[PDB]
Parts: sequence; C-alpha cells; structure tokens
Amino acid sequence: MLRKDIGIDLGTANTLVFLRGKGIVVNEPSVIAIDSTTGEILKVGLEAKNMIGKTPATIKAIRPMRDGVIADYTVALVMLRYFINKAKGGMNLFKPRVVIGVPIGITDVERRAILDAGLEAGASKVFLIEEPMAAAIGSNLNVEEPSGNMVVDIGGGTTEVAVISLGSIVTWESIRIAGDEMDEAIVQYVRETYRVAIGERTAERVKIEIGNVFPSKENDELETTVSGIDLSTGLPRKLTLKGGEVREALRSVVVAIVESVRTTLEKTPPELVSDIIERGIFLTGGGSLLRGLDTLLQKETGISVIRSEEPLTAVAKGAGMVLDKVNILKKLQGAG
Repeated sequence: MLRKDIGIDLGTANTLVFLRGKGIVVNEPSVIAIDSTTGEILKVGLEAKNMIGKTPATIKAIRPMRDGVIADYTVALVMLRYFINKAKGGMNLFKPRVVIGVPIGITDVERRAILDAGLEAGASKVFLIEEPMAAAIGSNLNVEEPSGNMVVDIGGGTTEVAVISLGSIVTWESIRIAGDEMDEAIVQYVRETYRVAIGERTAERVKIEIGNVFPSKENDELETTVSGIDLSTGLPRKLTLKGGEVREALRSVVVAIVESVRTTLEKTPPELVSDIIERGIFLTGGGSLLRGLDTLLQKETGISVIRSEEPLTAVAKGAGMVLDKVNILKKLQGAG
C-alpha cells in the first residue's frame, strides 16, 4: 500500500507494530536511552532496555509509557515516531493511518495526549482502540457478534477485563496493577526476605523463569538464582529462589487481578454471563504468562479459562486489523 495501515501496541514494557499486508514488523522494549545532558537520542528498543539499571550518569534509559498511558510526552513522541518510521521502512510520500491501543480506564486528557503524539509522530490519521477489544480482534474472536466474549488482558501497565459484544465493550474493570507491579513485588520480596537488593531486570527474569500463581509441587520445585547486594554486609551476593517464594511474593498482585475478574462478572448482564460460562474466559497479554494463572482464575470463577495463542502480539494485530473493519473503526475516537 502507498498509505500504510499501522496497528500499534505501545506498551509500558514492549511495543509491537502491525502493518496490514505484512504482519508484525516491530517488536521492541518501550525504552529510549538519551544523553542526560544534551538530550541526544542514543538508542531505542532492546539496546536501550539492556541499559536499565546499568547506566552512567551521562545516560538516562527511559520507559516513557507507564500504567498503559503516556508518562513522559516528549520522550513518548520520539519513541513512537521511531517505531512508526521503522514500521514504514523509511518515510513514504503518504503518511500512514495509525491505530494505537489504550487501557479502557484512560482519561480524556490521556486520550488526547496519545492522539496528538500520533499526529506529531507522522500519522495522517490516528485512532484509539481499547486493548481488550484489539486483543480480541487480533485473536480472531468474532467481536461483532452478539455473543459474550470475556477477555482478561494483562500487559505491563494495566490489567484489563472486558466483556465484549457487538463490536463494543459492555462491562469492564481496568486496574493499574500488572507486569510492572509483579517485577516490583519480586524486588520487594527479596529485599524484605533476604535483605538483598536486586534490579528490576533481575526481578523480571525471575518472573519469567519461575513466576507462578498456582500451588503445585512442580511450581514449588522451580528454582533460579538472583544476584545483587547483601544490604547487611554491602557484599555482592547470589542466592536461590524457589517457586513457592515467588508465588507468595506475587500474592497481592494476583488477589487484585482475581478481584477485577470476579467484580466484572458480577456486574455483567446475565445473558452475557451465560455465554461466558459456555465460551470460557480468554486470558492474554504479556503479563498473563504466569504459570497456573489460567488454572487459578478458572478455580476462582468456576469458569473455563483459555489462554491466547499469541498473547504478546494480539493487541497490535487487532489494532491493525480494525482498520479494515469499518463498523468498528467508525466507533473509535480519532484525529487527523
């Protein structure tokens, strides 16, 4: 196409870009590294993320997106522009149409900030789409049908729970407790339990390697090691963590997620709840990969929980795909 159609999952942790007719063309951490004094852009993406917790005073590794929205506008803009340009494979004579995912609980001010960023970033037209909706579309769930589709989307910034029907969200809950809060909980557990200071990236690695929320011998037996500073001696220290401890460290976050799902179901229209019981709950998002999360939610809700086939790319895919679905596109907020 001359005018590209782009779908963007601008996450607090990772940014995915879908290009209609090509697929996912961008999959990089939502991090930008700059020279702390001049403001020169040093790196964007993976090379920038690799700097987190390891930068000299002359470099600042920034994650402009937080809680599913723009935390630092000027930096978010530069990052967004970089990713869009990269998605287009170089500037074209015609500015692309762009759809960006947003949390349902986003405010009008936060919405406008993203629309403006999109236009300044080079889009001819920008549209905003709720993440769970994009996630459902990207997963080929027939969102336009009058059939209850409950999606639990856990990203890095927010946990979104929505019951979808007729191309729209009927009931929902949006909490700013997700992937980032999980890493944070691990960092905190280690500090409090062992008086050892570890970084955000080490905590994330632990989450990925042995993160789990359902008790089982298998999960309890999972183990890995973390390295940091023993705050009692000031000496470097390596220690082993087992699944049981990580599950406990994640208890509060899980409780909050379980509660958001339970709360949404309770206020969902009965006919839709009837559909959900038959259809099951769809679990997706990068933050939903915790071991036994589907098992836990199924036990807590009494309803079958099905994991997304492509939990990381669903939102970007849907955002791109909606550009070819007029009936849904028509209802999205836009600018340009």
